[PDB]
Amino acid sequence: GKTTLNINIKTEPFSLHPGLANDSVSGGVIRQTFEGLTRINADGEPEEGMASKIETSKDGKTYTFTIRDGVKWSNGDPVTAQDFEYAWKWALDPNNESQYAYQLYYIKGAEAANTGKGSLDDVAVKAVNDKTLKVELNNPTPYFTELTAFYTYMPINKKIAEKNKKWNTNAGDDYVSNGPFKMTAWKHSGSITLEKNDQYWDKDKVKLKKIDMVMINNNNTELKKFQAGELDWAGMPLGQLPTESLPTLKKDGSLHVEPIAGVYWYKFNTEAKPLDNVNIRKALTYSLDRQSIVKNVTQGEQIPAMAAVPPTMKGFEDNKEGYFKDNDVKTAKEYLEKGLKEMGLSKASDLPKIKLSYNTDDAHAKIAQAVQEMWKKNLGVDVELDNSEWNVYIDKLHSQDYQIGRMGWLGDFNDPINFLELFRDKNGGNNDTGWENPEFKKLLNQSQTETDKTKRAELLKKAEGIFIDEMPVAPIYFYTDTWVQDENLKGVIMPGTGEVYFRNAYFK
Amino acid sequence: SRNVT
Repeated sequence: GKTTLNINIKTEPFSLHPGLANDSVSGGVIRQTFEGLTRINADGEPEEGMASKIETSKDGKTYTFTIRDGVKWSNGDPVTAQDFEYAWKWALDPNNESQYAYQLYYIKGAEAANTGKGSLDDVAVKAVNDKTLKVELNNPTPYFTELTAFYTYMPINKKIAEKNKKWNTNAGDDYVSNGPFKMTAWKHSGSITLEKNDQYWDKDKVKLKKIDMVMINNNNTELKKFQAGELDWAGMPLGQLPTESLPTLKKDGSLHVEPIAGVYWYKFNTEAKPLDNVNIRKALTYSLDRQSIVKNVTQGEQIPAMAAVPPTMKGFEDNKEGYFKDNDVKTAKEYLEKGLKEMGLSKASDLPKIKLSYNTDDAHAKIAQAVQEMWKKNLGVDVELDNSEWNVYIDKLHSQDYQIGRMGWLGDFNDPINFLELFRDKNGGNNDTGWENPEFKKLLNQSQTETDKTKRAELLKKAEGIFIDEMPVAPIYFYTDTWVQDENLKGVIMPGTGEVYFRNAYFK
Repeated sequence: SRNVT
């Protein structure tokens, strides 16, 4: 069985600093090259990683991590509690402009430090000694060992980071990592090579020696390379199949199709006219024919989304039907008319220019062209399209330099709030819409203190209801992962949240 | 996380 794995990651990562990464491309790499206090096992549950033992206080708020004996970076240096402390505080430092700082707000003092209302010293992550990390949360958080497996909670080599502020931007002596693989090459916009890391504590269970990740943003070509034997995988999570090929691949029985905790949505910049008008947002959302899109455009067995939280998330199964009606043109026309009245306008032709944006990808263009048609036919609303390379695109949305913007969101841990708290705060890193609601916030925060699971769930549903009512985003569909593979590739870890770990993968 | 696909 061969020991090299050839896959497409489509495009240049946003960042291979674990504290700046906020995307599937970045995460696809880092998830191979770093390891947190915990990692995800085959059954999608957290288990011990860099921490050999985890202790939680009686009150549930204080976690004490014992750092495994002998764990090392890829240059041989020990991994220490200090490395974690530094990483986490680095991500929270507002100067470093992590879009995922809010992911660390579960730690006491984290939000204050990040917002400028408090000292980084008072963030309650503490390297007590080299082998002991002590963490105090604002509230008992039963998924915290999921968060510590998430890439924002990765350690970085403190010594090298302090020496070279740009360590993360190139492969080389200054790029070191603690995961089952290490990155031995990175040609920007070309590819990345990972190799088994001989310093990783659990290296005896790692079978691959090399992973070549190419950067082909062309779905057709990915499948050709796969059909030629030059890739061992074609499609998601890291690549993509061309939509016209899914008929065939379903018919020959090769295609894998899996529902995942993820949502495809069109984000509105609620601070840019005319998307600042809630009525216009609703008219654009309600006038969508999502069943058409998932049957006729994407053809990947996606489920129409009329909600934020995927119905895989237990307690939220009835988001299958969602908060409103799909292809509800009557209601959309009502909203349009109301919003038109508020502007002193009679006809939708006289709205200001609207540009709908997405990241370069034939699949996203096909969806955008369908939606553009829906708006023209159903509302009389003209929109012009544009596309950008992924990493630039992420900054375009984060900086609100857009009106409507395609985005997709996969769960970072198995809790419904991951689909909600990204909109808690106006300048949240992953919000992008400029929206916030006081009641929405209050309920989110109340959910984090509620000890009964069903009552908590109701708070989140309430919150979701307010969200959908103000429509800062337009839900389109809940995700699937579709791919074909060399069926000799065994042991790949793919949890319901739609990521992939190659740590224990092999060819038989 | 933001999904490219």
